[PDB]
Amino acid sequence: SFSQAVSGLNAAATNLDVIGNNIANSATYGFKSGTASFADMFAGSKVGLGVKVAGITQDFTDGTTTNTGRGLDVAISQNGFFRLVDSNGSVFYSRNGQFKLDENRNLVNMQGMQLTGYPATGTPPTIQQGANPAPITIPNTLMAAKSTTTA
Amino acid sequence: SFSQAVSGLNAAATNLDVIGNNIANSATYGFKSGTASFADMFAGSKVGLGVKVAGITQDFTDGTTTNTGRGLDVAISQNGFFRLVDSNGSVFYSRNGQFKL
Amino acid sequence: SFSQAVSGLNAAATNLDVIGNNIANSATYGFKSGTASFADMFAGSKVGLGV
Amino acid sequence: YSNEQEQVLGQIVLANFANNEGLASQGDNVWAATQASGVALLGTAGSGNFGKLTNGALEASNVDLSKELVNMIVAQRNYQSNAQTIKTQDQILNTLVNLR
Amino acid sequence: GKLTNGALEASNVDLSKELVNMIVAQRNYQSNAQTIKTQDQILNTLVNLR
Amino acid sequence: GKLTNGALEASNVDLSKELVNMIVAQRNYQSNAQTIKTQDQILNTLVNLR
Repeated sequence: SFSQAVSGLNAAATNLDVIGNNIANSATYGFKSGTASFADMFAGSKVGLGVKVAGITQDFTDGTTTNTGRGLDVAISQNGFFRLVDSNGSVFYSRNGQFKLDENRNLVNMQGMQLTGYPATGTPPTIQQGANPAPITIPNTLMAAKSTTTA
Repeated sequence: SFSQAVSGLNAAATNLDVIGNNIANSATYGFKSGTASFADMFAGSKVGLGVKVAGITQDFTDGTTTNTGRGLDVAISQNGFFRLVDSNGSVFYSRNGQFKL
Repeated sequence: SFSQAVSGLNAAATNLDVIGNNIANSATYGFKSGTASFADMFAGSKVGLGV
Repeated sequence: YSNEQEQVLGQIVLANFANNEGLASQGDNVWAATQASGVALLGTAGSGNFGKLTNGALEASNVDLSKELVNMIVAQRNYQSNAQTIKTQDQILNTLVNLR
Repeated sequence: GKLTNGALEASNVDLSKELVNMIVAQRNYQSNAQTIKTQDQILNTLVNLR
Repeated sequence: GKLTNGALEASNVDLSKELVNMIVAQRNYQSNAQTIKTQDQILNTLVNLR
C-alpha cells in the first residue's frame, strides 16, 4: 500500500518546485505567481486509495510599476495582455512591457515576437479599430508635404 | 529537480555582476548602463521547467556635459555615434568624446 | 516587497536633485524654479503597491 | 517630427480573456490562448475593461519572497512527514517478511 | 544631435539606484540558495529514511 | 470647507511617529519568526526521535 504515501510524496515534491520557481522567477518581469490545488484520489473503499493528485494554477494579480524610462517600456494595469505574433504566424499573449524597435522597424519583445495593433490609414492617419490586429511598424521615411486645403 | 532552482540562482548571479559593472564603470565616459531581461523556461508541464534565462540589454540615455576644455573634447547630445575606424580597416561606433591628435 | 520602499527612495532622490538644480542655477538668468508632483501607485490591494 | 506635428502610427491592441486564469504558459513570459481561457476580446487602453498603458514602467513579478520562503519551509516539513510514512511501511513490511 | 566641444558625456550610471539594486538582488539570491538547500536536505532525508 | 488659493495641502504623514511604528513592528515581526522556528525545530525533533 506504498502508493498511499508515494502519491503524497510526489505531490509535495511538485509543490516545492512550484515554490522554487516562484522564488527564482521573482526577478522576472510580468511573471505571475504559480500555485497548485490538490485532490483526494480513488474510492472503492472507505479509505482513500492512491491519495493525492495536483492541479497547477497561476494567479494573475497586478504587479507594480517601476519608474523606468528606456525603450517602449509600456506597463499595463488590471486585465489585459499584449497581443503578440510569432514570425511563424502564431498568436500569443504577454504582459512583457519591454518593447524595442528592431532593425526592420518593427516593435518586438525579446522573446522577439511582433507586437500587434490596429493599422493606421489616411493623411493624417486614422485608426481602423474595426480592422484586423496588424503588426506595428514604425517607418523612418518622410512626411510628404500637404497642400493647404482650407485656411 | 535541482535545475528549477539552479537556473534561477545563476540568473541572479548574472544580474549581480551586471549591476557590479554599472557601479564600477560609473566612472567611465560615454558608458551606458546595462541591465537584463529574464524569461520563463520549458513547458511540457503545468510547472515551469528549468525556469529562467537571461537576456542582457543596454539603455542608451544621454549623460551629462561636463565643463571640460582640453583636446578635442567633443560631446554629443541625443542619438549619434562617432564613426571610428580601426587600423585594420574596421568600422566601429562610439560616444567617446575624448579625441586627440 | 522592497518596491514599496525603493520607489519612494528614488522619488526622494529626484526631489533632491531638482532642488539642487534650483540652487545651482539660482545664478542664471531667466531661470524659472522647478519642482515636482508625486502620486500614489498601483491598486489591486487595499495597500498601495509600488507607491 | 520636423514637420511640426504628431501623427498616428498605430494602436496597441489589448486582449482580455473570459478566464485569465486558464492560459497555457509558454516561452519567456508568453501565454497561449486556451479553451479554458476562452477567446480573447480585443480593445484599447481605457476602453471597456482594458486597463491603462502608461509608459515609463515595467510591471515586474508579483512574487512575494517574504511569503514564499515561509511556504517552502513549511512544505519541507510536510515532505518529511510523508517520507516517514513510507519508511514506516517499509520497516513494517521488512518486519513481516522476516518474522515468518 | 549637436557636437558641442568643451565637454565629455560621462557615464549615465546612477549609484544611488545601483546600490539599491544590488542589496535587493542579494536577498533574492539567497532566497534561491535556500531553495536549493531545501531540495538537498530533502533528498538526503529520503535517501537515508530508506 | 474653504478653498483658499495660494496653498497645497501636503501629506498628513508624520515621520516622527512612523519611524517609531516601524521599529516596533520589526520587533513584533521577529517574535512571529521565532514562533515558526520553534514549531519547526520541534517538529524536526519529533520526526527524528522516532
